[PDB]
Amino acid sequence: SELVSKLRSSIYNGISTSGLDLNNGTIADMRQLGIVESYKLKRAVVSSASEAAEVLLRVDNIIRARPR
Amino acid sequence: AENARLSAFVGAIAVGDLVKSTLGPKGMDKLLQSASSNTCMVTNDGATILKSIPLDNPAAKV
Amino acid sequence: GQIISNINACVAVQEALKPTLGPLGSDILIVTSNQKTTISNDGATILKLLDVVHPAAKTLVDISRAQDAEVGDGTTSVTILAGELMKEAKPFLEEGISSHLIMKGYRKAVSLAVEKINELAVDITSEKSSGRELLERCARTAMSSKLIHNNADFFVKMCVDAVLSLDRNDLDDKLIGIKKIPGGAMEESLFINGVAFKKTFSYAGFEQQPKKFNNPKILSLNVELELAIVDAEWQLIFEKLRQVEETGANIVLSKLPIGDLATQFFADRNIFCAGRVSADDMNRVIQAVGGSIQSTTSDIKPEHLGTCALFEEMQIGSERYNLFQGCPQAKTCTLLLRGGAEQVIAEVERSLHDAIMIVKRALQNKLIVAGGGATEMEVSKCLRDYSKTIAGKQQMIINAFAKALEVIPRQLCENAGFDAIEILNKLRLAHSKGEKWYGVVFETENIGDNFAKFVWEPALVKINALNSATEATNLILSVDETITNK
Amino acid sequence: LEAKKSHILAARSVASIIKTSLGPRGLDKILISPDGEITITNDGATILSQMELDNEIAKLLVQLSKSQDDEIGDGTTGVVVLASALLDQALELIQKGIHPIKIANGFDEAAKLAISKLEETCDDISASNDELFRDFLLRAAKTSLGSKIVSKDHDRFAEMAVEAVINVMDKDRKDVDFDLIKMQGRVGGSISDSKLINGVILDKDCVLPKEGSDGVKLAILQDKFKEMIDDVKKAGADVVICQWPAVRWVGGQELEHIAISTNGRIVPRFQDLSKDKLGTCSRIYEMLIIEQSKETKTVTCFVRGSNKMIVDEAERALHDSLCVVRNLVKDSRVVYGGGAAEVTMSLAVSEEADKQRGIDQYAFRGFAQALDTIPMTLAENSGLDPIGTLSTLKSKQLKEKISNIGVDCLGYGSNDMKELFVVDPFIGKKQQILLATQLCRMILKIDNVIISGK
Repeated sequence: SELVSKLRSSIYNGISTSGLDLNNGTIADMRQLGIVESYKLKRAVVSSASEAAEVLLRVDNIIRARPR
Repeated sequence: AENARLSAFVGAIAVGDLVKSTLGPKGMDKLLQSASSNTCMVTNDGATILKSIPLDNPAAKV
Repeated sequence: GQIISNINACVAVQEALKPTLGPLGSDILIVTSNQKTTISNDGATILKLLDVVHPAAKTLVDISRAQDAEVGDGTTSVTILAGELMKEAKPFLEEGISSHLIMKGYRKAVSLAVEKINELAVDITSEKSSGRELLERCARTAMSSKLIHNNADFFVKMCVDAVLSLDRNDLDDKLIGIKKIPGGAMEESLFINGVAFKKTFSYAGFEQQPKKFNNPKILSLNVELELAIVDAEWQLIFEKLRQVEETGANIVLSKLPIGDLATQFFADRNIFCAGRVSADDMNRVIQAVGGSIQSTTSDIKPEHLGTCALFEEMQIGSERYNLFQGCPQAKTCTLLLRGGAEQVIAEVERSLHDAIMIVKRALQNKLIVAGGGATEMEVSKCLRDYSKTIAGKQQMIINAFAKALEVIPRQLCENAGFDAIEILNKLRLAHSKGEKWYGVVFETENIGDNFAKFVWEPALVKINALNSATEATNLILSVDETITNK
Repeated sequence: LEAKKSHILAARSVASIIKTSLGPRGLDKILISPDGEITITNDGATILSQMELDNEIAKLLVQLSKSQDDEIGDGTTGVVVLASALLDQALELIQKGIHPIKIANGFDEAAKLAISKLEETCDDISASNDELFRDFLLRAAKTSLGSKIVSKDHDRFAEMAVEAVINVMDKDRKDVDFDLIKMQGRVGGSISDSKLINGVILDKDCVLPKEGSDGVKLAILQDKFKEMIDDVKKAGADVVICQWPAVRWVGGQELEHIAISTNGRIVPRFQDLSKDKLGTCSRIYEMLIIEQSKETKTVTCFVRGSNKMIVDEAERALHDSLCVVRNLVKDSRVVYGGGAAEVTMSLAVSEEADKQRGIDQYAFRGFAQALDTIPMTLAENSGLDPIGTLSTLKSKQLKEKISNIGVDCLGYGSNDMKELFVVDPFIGKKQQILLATQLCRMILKIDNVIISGK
């Protein structure tokens, strides 16, 4: 609760370099901490999770056929 | 219709609670013990875990 | 006592067919181990696939299988009478009355019944209705008494014209066989004057097949054509192809399929050939084109080759079939069913095959009586007055058979939703003070005259109905014990 | 009557399975094959045909949709919904004491009124030139046939399939060919990698063209290996396909499309090789690509995809368009569906009920109410109130003479089907109504179901 509330208020002021430090349990700079990920890794997990999950979104009932 | 949307959405929730933390050193793990052959695997990623565990949930095929 | 236990198991046979009586009747669904869906009103196909327990159930099956020869239609209003005679006879069997008096008294009632049926049947001939009339106007509702209610108006202007080509004293049932064509409409079925069969196999030149022939000639050959060894096997098949061309046959029917060598030789010369010819289709050509079947090429001669007027390649239902027209001798007109539903094709298949039986018996003798179940009412009315003076106890015995015929109007009211008592009171005065011909009318939902209704039924159906129900009911009473080993 | 009451309730449960799949917007449901494989497709005819239930009443609807798949192939959900709607009204009229045939007689008479009313709404698209006519065929698949996602713009691989049947069919606007039009799939790449050529591409195993010949001299068929080459040198064929350049383990049926397009023949044995079987092929180059630049009716669309269901669902949508285009070319009667003709034909039957009165007034009302189930089902699938949707359609069709106003599933704005280019075959809606009522008459005749002993 408190850690996410401080992180949500940090980006609310226009600071995109903040983050969640699990070692010290506080808000720290991700660039100085050493946490960096590629943009292609971001687009791959976000776009695939939204499109692949559409199978169970539009299908509210599943019917299985008996073994032949 | 009531349990149709429930059992389908919880297919990844039941065995996926341990792999949610996979990113980061604090990630929880899962132990898969075979009934024979004296084999097993320990990993925090659900890739090998899902493929090596047969499930009757139709949503697991997706 | 042992017969009573056997009757109760046989009562449910016609009680499942209970609603099926009349043109408003229903159908029975049967699913076998092969998952073959069969929906039909005729009880012959029902009793054939019906699981039997006691041997008395097979008695009704043997009569139903023999019903096609005696009558062939109206099986719903016939077989049900065999169970009704034994239903009301239960109080008599419990008393000191022996089953022999029931069997002996039954023949005395049928002898009086058939005498009245022949009296009801009247043949005027003279200037009254003739061919193309009796088979149309009076046979409008007579051909199909159960199914094809909405499509009846279509077949009267079609199916009647097909059976008109059948002359009396011949009555060939081998050439009336139909085919199953998926897709299309019922009223759009084309009339076929010759042998037509399915290809059952696809060709690479299927689209390149010749469209039509001016003077085709059909030849039936059983020679199998299939390919130093290479030159020998290819030459022997080539020599057989040249000997066939010497006869000048534009159409060659082969029992076994042919390879590419026989196909390419016939395609360049524009010679038609068809493989996988069934043995039943060969006998159909012999009675139409008049050819012959040659096993080998030793005895083949030019005079064995028949001919027909013209050939045509018909494309229907996204598939092409062989069509013959203008055969030298054709006693009937081939009909091809259509529609997308397989059950509907099999539904009218049993109905059209039952309609030809009327044309068969009409050509021998032309007779019509009042239909709609009014035949048994006039017979039952006459048996009540005669049986009083006939051989003692036979009064109550015949009266039981007289009341057994009352099930027919009770069944017609069950489907139409009428009252069983109300129809008996109106017919009792209609068959006594109203003379005879007044029947029941389903359209106006009241009692009226079948003479002005135009609905008649052949009296020959009721004649064989009592004879078919004679040995059927007598066998139940003549068997007092049933033994099943293991 | 109690036996058929449970059959109608069981038939309504079957229609509720595909109820959400009705229309192009209709959502599918996950189907599990008995072998464990999952089947995900937006085609209503594919899921219903592969699904097998217990009661025989559901199996009777399978045979009804089986004929719809081989004829129409797209939109078979409305066949079961219309058939179930006639049975839903049977719980009332039959309970009132009226015989089913009396109700069935009103359906056949009302069907002729719907066909006659649907014929007046026919709009001929062949009256214009070939530029606007061929454009309507491509735009016909742009909206009505579009179902699955990513289909928003499908015209990349669709125009190849639309123009495929155009070059095969003659300009007299009457043709049918089911022999040479087939779909050939490939697992890999993307759906955008498809190509349109004249020929066939197989999975089994270049030369410059010549002057007189059409090039490559295609002929369909160590001492013995060189001896057969000398026979090829007599005809001069550059590329020769040897079944029994050379290929290994090729099928006979796969080579049929090559011999027909190139006017060649199958050579049973090397002794029968002749020059008369020499064909013409424009170019052959590598998986060899067979192309023909001459006039022929053989056209095969090579399709690629990352999964089997992606290629299978794409082909079934393009293969079913053959019957759609044929009804837009060979058949000059073209009508606008999607809530337009369904509501229009329902208003004509409703007026006939008050004219005849008697027992046919309630019988004709059941037929008009059955046709109103399609827009109410599409309203729930589109997120619109069924009562408010039909109240808007009927209000505009009575006040205005335009009969093309219909249900809008995807939010196209104006409900006019003429501006949205939503077309349905005229013979399609005719066969769906007749064959559905054809089965409903047999359902009402069911008394006792006989099943063989297990």
